[PDB]
Amino acid sequence: AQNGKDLLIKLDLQFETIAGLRATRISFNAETVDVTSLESQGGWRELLGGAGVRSASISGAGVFKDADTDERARQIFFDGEVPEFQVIIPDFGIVQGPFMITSIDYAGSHNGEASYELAMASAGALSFTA
Amino acid sequence: AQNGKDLLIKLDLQFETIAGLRATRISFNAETVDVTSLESQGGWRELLGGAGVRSASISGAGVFKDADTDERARQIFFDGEVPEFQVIIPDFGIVQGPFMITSIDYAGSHNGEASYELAMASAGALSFTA
Amino acid sequence: AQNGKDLLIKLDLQFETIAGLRATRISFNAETVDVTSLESQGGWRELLGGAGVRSASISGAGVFKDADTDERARQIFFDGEVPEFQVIIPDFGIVQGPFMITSIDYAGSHNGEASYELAMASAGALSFTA
Amino acid sequence: AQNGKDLLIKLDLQFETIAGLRATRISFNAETVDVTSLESQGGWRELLGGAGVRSASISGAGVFKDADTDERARQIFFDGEVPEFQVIIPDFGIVQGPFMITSIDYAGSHNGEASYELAMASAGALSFTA
Amino acid sequence: AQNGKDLLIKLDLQFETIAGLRATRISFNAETVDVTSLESQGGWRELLGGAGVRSASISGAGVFKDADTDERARQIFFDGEVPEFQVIIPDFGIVQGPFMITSIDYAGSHNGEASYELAMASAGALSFTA
Amino acid sequence: AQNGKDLLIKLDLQFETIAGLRATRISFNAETVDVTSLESQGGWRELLGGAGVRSASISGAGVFKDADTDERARQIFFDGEVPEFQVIIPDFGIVQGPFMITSIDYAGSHNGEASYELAMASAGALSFTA
Amino acid sequence: AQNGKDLLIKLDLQFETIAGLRATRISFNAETVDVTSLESQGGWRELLGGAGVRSASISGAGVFKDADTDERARQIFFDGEVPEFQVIIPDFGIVQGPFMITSIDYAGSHNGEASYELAMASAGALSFTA
Amino acid sequence: AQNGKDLLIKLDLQFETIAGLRATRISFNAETVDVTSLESQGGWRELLGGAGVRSASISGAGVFKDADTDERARQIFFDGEVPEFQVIIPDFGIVQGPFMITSIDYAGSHNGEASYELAMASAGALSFTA
Amino acid sequence: AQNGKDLLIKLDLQFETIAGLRATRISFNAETVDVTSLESQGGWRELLGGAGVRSASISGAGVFKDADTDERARQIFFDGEVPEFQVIIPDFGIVQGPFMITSIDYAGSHNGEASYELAMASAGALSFTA
Amino acid sequence: AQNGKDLLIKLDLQFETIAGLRATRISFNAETVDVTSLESQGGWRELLGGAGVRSASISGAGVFKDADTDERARQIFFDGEVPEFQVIIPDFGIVQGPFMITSIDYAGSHNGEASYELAMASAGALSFTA
Amino acid sequence: AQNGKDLLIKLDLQFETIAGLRATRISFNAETVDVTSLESQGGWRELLGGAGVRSASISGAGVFKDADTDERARQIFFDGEVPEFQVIIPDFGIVQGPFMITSIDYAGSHNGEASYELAMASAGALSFTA
Amino acid sequence: AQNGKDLLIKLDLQFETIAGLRATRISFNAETVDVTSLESQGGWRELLGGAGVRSASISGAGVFKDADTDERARQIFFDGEVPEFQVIIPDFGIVQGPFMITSIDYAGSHNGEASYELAMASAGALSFTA
Repeated sequence: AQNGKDLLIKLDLQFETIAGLRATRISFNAETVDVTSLESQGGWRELLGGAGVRSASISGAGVFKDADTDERARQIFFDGEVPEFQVIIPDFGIVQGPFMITSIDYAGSHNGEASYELAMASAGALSFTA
Repeated sequence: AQNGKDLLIKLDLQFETIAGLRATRISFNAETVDVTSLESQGGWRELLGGAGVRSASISGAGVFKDADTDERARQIFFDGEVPEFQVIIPDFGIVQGPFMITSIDYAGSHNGEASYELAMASAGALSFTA
Repeated sequence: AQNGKDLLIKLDLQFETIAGLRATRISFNAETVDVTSLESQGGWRELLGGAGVRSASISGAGVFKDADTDERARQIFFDGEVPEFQVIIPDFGIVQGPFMITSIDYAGSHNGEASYELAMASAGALSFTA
Repeated sequence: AQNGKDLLIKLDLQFETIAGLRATRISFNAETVDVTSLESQGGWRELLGGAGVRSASISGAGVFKDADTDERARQIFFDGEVPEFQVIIPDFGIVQGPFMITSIDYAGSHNGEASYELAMASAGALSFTA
Repeated sequence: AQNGKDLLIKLDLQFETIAGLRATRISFNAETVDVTSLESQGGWRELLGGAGVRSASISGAGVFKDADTDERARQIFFDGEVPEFQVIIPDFGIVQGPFMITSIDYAGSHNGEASYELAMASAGALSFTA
Repeated sequence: AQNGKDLLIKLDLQFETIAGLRATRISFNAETVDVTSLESQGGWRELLGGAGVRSASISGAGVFKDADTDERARQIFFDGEVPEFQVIIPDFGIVQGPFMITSIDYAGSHNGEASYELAMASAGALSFTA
Repeated sequence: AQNGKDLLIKLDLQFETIAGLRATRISFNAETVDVTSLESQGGWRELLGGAGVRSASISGAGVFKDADTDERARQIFFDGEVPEFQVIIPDFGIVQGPFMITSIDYAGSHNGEASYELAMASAGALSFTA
Repeated sequence: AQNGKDLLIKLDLQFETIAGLRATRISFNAETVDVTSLESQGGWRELLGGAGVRSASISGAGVFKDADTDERARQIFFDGEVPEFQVIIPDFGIVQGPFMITSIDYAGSHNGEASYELAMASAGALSFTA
Repeated sequence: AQNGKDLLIKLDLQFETIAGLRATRISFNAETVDVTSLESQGGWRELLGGAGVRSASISGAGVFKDADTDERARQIFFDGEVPEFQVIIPDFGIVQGPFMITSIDYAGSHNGEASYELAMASAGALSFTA
Repeated sequence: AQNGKDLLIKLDLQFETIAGLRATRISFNAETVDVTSLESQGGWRELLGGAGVRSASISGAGVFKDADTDERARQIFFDGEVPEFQVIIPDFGIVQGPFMITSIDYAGSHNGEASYELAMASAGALSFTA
Repeated sequence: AQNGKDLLIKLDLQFETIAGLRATRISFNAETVDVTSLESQGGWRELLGGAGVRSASISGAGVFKDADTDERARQIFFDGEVPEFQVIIPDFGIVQGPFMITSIDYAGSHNGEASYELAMASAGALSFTA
Repeated sequence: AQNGKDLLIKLDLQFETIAGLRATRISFNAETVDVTSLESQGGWRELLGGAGVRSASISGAGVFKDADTDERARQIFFDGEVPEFQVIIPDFGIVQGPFMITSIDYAGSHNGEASYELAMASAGALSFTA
């Protein structure tokens, strides 16, 4: 078993995690390049595999606590960059990829928190430190 | 931690917040200009970053209490303008952007309130007072 | 605070509200005419404002109680007209717009009411009595 | 107030209601023929009204009890017809329209009923008996 | 009233029902061939009726209990056929139609069942035994 | 009855199941090649059957426990392959198909687990060991 | 001080109290329409007041003594009506409201009485004679 | 006053009461179909009345004495039926309704009786012999 | 020590306590806005504090003695208001808040009193006179 | 009359009762499949009867005396089985059903017994030996 | 053995216990983050442990004696804070945690005391002085 | 018969029982994975058995006497672990399972003891020494 407190996204400025990090989710994708020739041993769909583009997307939720890493993401959004982002998996290790800052949003209610979602997507080739 | 009572949207007439402000949510966006060349170190999707257009959208909910700032939004809608709007983040600061008044709606039930949603979207270059 | 019992939609025949008026909701819109030139001080989306068309839509729910104003809406639907409709906001005032009768529906169950939704949309220039 | 037990859909064979009639809902529509000229007193959307086509749709739910009127709907579906259907509104009166039998479905579970939905749509000019 | 235990889908091999048959639902359709001429006594939509194609779709849910009729459906899927399927309605009778085996799926959790959905659709002319 | 603990997806490296396997679901498909000629004994839709392509999709949920089979799926994703995957059905048997690793995602919260979904789709002709 | 023997519920047939009236309890309600705007002088919850629906419920206990007023309540239950009911408060006065007969129950033991509870709820606008 | 020994539930086989009948309680219900329109003379809740479904439930307690009427209830439970049940009210009269045998339970202790509860609920239209 | 006879709720008409005041209980609340970030020095739950809404509720029991202050509460209920209410704490002092009259109920038995409960809840910002 | 000492639950190993059997209670259930069509002679709820699933639950209390039948229940719980259980009714006879061992619990105090509850529920079709 | 007079809750102003402290109860919690993988040596539920959030709640009862520490809690409630609270365990030691003042209530009867409950909950990381 | 003084819960540090152990109760559970197919010989509910997850929960009450095993549980709670716990059944034997320390609470009154409840739940696979 691995603690959900262990997997951490973190910005550059040298890497530090953001403050409100209530729920985060790295999500990989591939578009499944269908190569269905007429011949196929039972009429099954055949796929190519390595031809497909592959992606990554980070969706971080949290409560707005002011930190320099939280101010950094605003500066990354206004001065639109694609810097290095890094996401630990507990016992796998970090990812250390270039991402962008696709859509952030700050929210607040009459009774609750200052909360924020932070949605990111892949911008380059990723890595894995094991 | 930051109080959700602190983040406030406010109209011009000089800036004052609207009356029913039950839930508000500034939401930024970027359309992620995909620049996927054939070469990429693992077949990863590459992104450009700063080429993407960037936006902002404000969705304010609340209960209809008559105020001059609430009458102002009706006047902003009928006389269709794009005036300056300003949204505080608690410990970041204000935004102070030109927005429009994209869609408002007043609602009432047989037993509940006169309530209203107020949806806005970005209309120009934004700012940040820190 | 304003009572939800106060905001009232009403038909012409001279104006009278309909019988079952369980939940009603005037909803305004504008389509946000995007004018995004290449220049923009941070790559922000610029909007025009007053060029956008603007609309209104009324969605009234209620229980079927037979009234002359309820029979009027059937006559407005079959003899398809766009007469004047009027919606009070409690402390703002009336709207007094020409609408049509876009979609109505009567519903009933084995145990419940004869209920109806009544969906309307803008058909002309609106007003505001303050 | 009007009882939901009063509003009844009924088939021809002379008119009789179907057996399982748990929830029924006549639903009218019009497609809102937008006539938005450049001139309009506040930039409001103008509509034409009577040019729009108008429709009706009946969605009847119920439990499968075998009746001749329930067998009739199967015969109306296989021998595809558009016969006269009639829906009472409690204190308005009947509708008496030609409809078709667009989609029916029979359902059953390991523990529950033999249930059925019966979806109809308008096929001609409707009426109103007052 | 009719028991939901009575309505049964069944495969050929001679007809036998499948093992896990938790919830099943035959669903008929017609696409409603709109014939809306300019003339129509109130501007009502006119429909043709018998010109529309008509269909049937069976969605059977259940828990995976191994039976020869359950193995048959796998053989019907891999060796893609359109054999005769038969669905009883309690007091109507059987349907006895040619269907295909459009999409099946087996599912299991860490604590629950081996469950399966079985989705079918019409493949020919249907029948009714009364 | 069959235990949901019995149906197991498993990777190659020789086959071993993955660690967190909270909910898994093989899902087959066929696109239903509609062959609707003008003649049909009641206007019923006719289908061809064996002409349709047929597919399979595996959606595995689970909690991130580090295993070599869990590291294998990351290596299958970055070095994009279409290796053999194998899914037991309790009393049917295995499937043993070539699949790809279409989209995986790792997720974690401030209080919960390191969890992951693992979505796969068919890449070749499948099998069945009975 | 006021005698509990004085407060009396009574049916119409002209008003007479029921026979076994061991314990009776009129109970009023309001659902407290919460209008909590973001501003509030100490973060206190603000309420609207008059927007809330208001109700009444009568729970009468007693021993089954046969009377015409006791037979009346059975006739009110089977022929489901909402007639006028009247409840005296000793020195306030009567209420004289339309109620329904929501749930009655007759009970008896091997040694005790024929007893009954009689639960009623508001059905219209109430009154007060002072 | 009426003796609690007089009110008797009784099964069919011709009607005979069950043996252990320590405490019995017929209980009627109606779900109170709320029809609360926006207009109401003091904001009072309005109710419809006759639209509500109405029910009956019998809860019989007693000590297990073997009788043919006690064996009958076991046969009614295993061979699940909805036969006629009849409950006398002392000076009102019988009820004579179709009920089912919803939940029975036999209980015994190391020192006490063989006791049983017998819970029934309405299954059809009831009656009243006066 | 402080006498329970000292703490007194009182209505406006100028403030006077109600007659039967057998047991009274002001009760304050806050909904505890949970702000649990992933970081926390032992995994402890962190809370925000001042963001939570805060309330007050008064539950007064007593015997119905007719007084003008007791008639006032009936008038406050029928003419639904939110007037000022005031509750002394013996050596703290008064509260002097706006409340509503949420649910009152009058009760009487065949042998006991005319008794009443009186339940109130906060409607505005409260105070404290020290 | 029947002795509570006579009704006995008993395990298989051939059937023997457990040691501490202070209070035991077989409890049957049915979920009452509501079939309420719009028509019903007085608006009464109609029920289907035999469509409902039916269950059984055994709750045995007792003091922990070590017996092989008491050790058997621990072995039935750890090696999770659904073996045959048998419950005598004094003059009815046995039940002889397959049950599971849903929840057991051992309890002891500083002064009292080693006591245990043993809760079981139905797992198959039951019987009755008369 | 340890005296219940020894365990004491105490406020800051430097720490002093409150006056009426009739019954007090610190209560800790953890939400038990269920990590139940499909594999488990007997089908047992597996738990993670340290991932769960952990809490504390203090419920203090007492009689209202006016003290500065009792006035402090009112000031902590109106000026909503989360100050340090401290609870001795007799021979363990203090806790010294930040709590809030979630719900207090003052109560009094016609014959008894001015009594109060004081309910608190954890607001931060706690401690232990041993 | 078995003494309640014999069944003992005990912590690790090697195993020792806690000091105040006034009432303790191991409680096992299984969630009863319902596998109710449409076929069942009398419409009885069928269950699977071994698919259900199985649990254990320990609720220990006692008076706070300071011991190293009592200090251990505080250390187990703050440093959140899931160590081995062991519960003797008198003549069965020990259990020896991994549990967590889900919720403890210390309580004291103005006249009584320092008392504590200690609630635990299963965290892994259990055992049985016979």
